[PDB]
Amino acid sequence: QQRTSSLYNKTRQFGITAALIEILSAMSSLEGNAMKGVRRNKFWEG
Amino acid sequence: FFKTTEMIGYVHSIDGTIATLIPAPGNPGVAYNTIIQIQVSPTTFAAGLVFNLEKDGRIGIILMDNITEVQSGQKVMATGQLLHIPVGAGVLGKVVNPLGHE
Amino acid sequence: FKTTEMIGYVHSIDGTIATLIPAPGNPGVAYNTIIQIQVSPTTFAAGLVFNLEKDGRIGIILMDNITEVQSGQKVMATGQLLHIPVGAGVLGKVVNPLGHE
Amino acid sequence: YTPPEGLKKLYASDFENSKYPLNIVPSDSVLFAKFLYKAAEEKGNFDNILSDFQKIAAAASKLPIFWERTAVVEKIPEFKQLSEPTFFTLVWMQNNGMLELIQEVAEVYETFVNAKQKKAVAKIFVAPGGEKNVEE
Repeated sequence: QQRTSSLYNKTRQFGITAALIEILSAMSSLEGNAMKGVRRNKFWEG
Repeated sequence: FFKTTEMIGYVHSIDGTIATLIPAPGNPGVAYNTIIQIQVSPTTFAAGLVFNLEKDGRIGIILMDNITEVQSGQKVMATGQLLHIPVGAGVLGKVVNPLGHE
Repeated sequence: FKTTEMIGYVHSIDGTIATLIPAPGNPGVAYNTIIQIQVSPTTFAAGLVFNLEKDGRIGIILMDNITEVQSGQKVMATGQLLHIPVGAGVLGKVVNPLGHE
Repeated sequence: YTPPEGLKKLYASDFENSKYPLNIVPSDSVLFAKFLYKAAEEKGNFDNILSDFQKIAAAASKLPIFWERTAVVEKIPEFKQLSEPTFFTLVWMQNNGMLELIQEVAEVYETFVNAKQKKAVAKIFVAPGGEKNVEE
């Protein structure tokens, strides 16, 4: 009971970390694929 | 009476086994999921498959052969057709690649 | 630390990391060197260079006086890696990683 | 900088959606070329822009390495002789830090000009030093 509890509490910690990592990887991929366009402002007016 | 290919752009970037193409201005353009030939030499070509068509006009290419020969700035020709491979009873007893090369 | 010339200005500060925008002419900073951010006219905070971007922006890891660091402050370049005192004159003393007693 | 009134009026319009000789896919290097083409079309002269690019290319050969990241077109004397449309565009790029696209916006502009003037350019790829004979 003390050996299967540790593996259950170690598993929940790893599961939370991996799922969060996956989401952030997708977030960074969709951020990287995005590109900023030409800025259409009155640059001279400054 | 010339073997006129269909040039669609140049090779911009190479990352391992995949590449990106920039289309030359005012060219026919390539179709999705088609095969293209990267002119690694005036007589030698490397096969690639179209995977992405981006808003910028850039094209994602999956390289299939002669990867080491691919360099940035090389010309690209578009066959305009999907992938076709030899099929028949004449292939039995042989070892082939996915492209049909024995 | 001996300063040589200004190499830009502090732009962004995210906790213990920071970014520097280049000074006019982009004098350039050697990678992995130590830079002195002029938090005060007489006080200079220590930073470590860890990234040289294509645009000319430099990535800095702040070491001390992180709270004092503010955007717009000048940055000077030592031009050398981190060197610390060593020898028998340091025995029996308490120091920090920068060599300060 | 004091841009002319005509360029100021054009810059605020939706010129990107106007008609052009060719339908090139939108891109960062294409927006500038369209702006130059639209500005030049009003005056009716297009060779001025081509000369400006030629001067830019000649000047860049003498500028120090990576001049496009410390660039100040206003302070550069070589660009002082450029036409208002080209100079405005260069300042436009410098503001966005895209002066490295100078050699590609020119290619698009030439393509538009050739299409408008009904000229077809054939590229003859030849070995280095083998350009002497092009009769075939």
